[PDB]
Amino acid sequence: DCPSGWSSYEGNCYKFFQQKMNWADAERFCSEQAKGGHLVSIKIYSKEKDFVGDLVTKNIQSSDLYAWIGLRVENKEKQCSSEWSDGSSVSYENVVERTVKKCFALEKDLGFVLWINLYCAQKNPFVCKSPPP
Amino acid sequence: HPICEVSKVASHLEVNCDKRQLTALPPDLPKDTTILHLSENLLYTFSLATLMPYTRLTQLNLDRCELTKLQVDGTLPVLGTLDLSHNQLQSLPLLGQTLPALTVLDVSFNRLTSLPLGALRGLGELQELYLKGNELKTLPPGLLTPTPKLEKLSLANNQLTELPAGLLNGLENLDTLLLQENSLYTIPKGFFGSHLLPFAFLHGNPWLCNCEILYFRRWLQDNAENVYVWKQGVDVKAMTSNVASVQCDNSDKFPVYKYPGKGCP
Amino acid sequence: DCPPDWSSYEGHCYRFFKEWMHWDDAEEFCTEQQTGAHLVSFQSKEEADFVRSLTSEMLKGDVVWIGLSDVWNKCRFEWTDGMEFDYDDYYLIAEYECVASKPTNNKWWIIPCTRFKNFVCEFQA
Amino acid sequence: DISEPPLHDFYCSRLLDLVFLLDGSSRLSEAEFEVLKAFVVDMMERLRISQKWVRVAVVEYHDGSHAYIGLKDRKRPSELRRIASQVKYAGSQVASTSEVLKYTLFQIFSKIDRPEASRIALLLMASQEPQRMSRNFVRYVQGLKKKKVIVIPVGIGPHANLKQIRLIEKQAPENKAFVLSSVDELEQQRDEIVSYLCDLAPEAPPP
Repeated sequence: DCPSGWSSYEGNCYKFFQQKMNWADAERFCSEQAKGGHLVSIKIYSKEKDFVGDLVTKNIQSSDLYAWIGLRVENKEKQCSSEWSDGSSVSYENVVERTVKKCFALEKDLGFVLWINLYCAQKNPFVCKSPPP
Repeated sequence: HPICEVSKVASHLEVNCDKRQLTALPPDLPKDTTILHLSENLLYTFSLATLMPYTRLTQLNLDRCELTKLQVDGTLPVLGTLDLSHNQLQSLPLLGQTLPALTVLDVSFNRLTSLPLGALRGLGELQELYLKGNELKTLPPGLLTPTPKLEKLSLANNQLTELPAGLLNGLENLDTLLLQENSLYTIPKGFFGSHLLPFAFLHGNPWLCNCEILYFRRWLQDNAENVYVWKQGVDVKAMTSNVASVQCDNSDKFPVYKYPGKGCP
Repeated sequence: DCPPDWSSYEGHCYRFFKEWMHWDDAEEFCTEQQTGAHLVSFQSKEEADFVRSLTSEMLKGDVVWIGLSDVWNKCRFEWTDGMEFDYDDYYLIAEYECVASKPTNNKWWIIPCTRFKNFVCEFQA
Repeated sequence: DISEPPLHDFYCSRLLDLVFLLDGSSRLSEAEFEVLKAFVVDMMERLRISQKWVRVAVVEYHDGSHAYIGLKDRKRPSELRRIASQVKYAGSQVASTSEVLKYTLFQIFSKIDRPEASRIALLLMASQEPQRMSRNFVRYVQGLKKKKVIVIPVGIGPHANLKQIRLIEKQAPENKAFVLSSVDELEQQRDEIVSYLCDLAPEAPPP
């Protein structure tokens, strides 16, 4: 089924890579890693959560707190509030770039099970998922 | 058993001896004792070592026994819980050497005047330290070092006036800190670390809202949902979020977090 | 054209408050302060300049609560692999933060809404 | 001996630590809060309660969490059942579930020292905290899950936080939910819940 070095679950190939990159560089890395490759996608309620969980936790072994996953904020804006608390539509915004948290990673605490959004620029290790080659 | 009550359940052998006005450790105690209740007795003196014949003793309870001295000799290797609360110990017994598995240390409501360097030196697995209702005024720098896995710390109701700037230093699992009802007037710059204190009790203290109380002013605005108030009630123990409880000049008046800071840089 | 203690600009009545509270409490207040008001809503650069003045009373570096709240959950998410899901299963999964302006250089900061800060209220009559 | 015999043919005799979490918001009238407490006494009445069997606990929550009964309190069932009936009505504007869980996660179950026994937190909900307090709700239910703590929510009324009830039920298998319409429907469903709770616990290895 899955290529040497990858663990399998539900007819899928998963793999944790200890190579710190930004959310962007990680997805591409996964993409070029295997056909149909992408950052792991986690079915909110399933053994998959646990699976990808142990898969990292029992290997990421480190001082790292996050692991990039495939989910990301899809809106183009820096923040997702189209209107102000007064209804007036947001046009002129002035957000401090390194404050926009539009990419999701797995939190260390609890076992790399809960998700969190971070400043995509951040270099963290990741987990790729791909269908059996 | 002629004196104490025994009961077997799961991995533990529970033997009760409490409320028996015993003056010494009863004889012929079950060999596989897992937890020992010597609570509410007369034991004005007790000798740890006198328990070595009990290799499976994880929890020893001596709470409420008018204990003036604790014999720290011999060695128990599986004991993690020790309750020495409500007794009359003048000084903290150095359990580092005889008590290694010890995870919870309870010597609240005793007559401790201060704590020695290397007080807990040797207490590695320890995760809970309660020192409430004692007479402490200031603590030894680098105290909780041997206890890095520490989860609960209650220095509640004492006489603390200052706090070792880097006291909570290196603690990465502290979920509960109890410092309510003391004589503190200011917190040391960067005293909380970049930790995340789910629960912290700071009410009942005489804070001095001048210019040094801003590191504590901010923190209070940064963790208002972590500021809790402790309150007993004959049949009700509560903990309620209330950052407004922390206030320079106790009672109910001016919350520290509101202190304008005028006249300060 | 604005009651005392406040101010005026482009037909609006702004007012800075040195009271400390989290985003949701700031809005609440702002509203109760004068029918038809909320947190300051910077619509133009020159506007962010006037609010910059009603400040002065706070430490340099600080920020104030402003019109935008919970800016990560209001988002639309997606998986690089196309995996669809149901927004219902995603309960407050993104950080709960609000936006705050820093007078010093008028640059916005998306930070935890829970935190206690000062804020400016505006409205038009 | 403290002893005391079983009141009904249903007398749960298993290894279990059950934490009763009582919604204490004005979402329930002083009069309904009673119906609820009665439910808890009712539930208790059907459990073999002792440190070496079923261990009860009773926390009533609004802003903070009030504990009238601790898991380790060695007291007579009749007594624990007495304290049970005396839980003071609070009726707060807001009663937070994330809070009582935080309290349940860090306080009630900080030490799983009785591993041989099942742990359950009965969460009786009849209101819905503001969305600005649920920022860590899932962290808790997952944390409580890390500790093998099953969470069984019981929603009472058109005000109960159904969103959270359904998530809890989804966090884990055992986490079943009971949605009801009024404090009345409780004694009507007492048996199903308690039979469901008791049956989630292990039997004594001896007996």
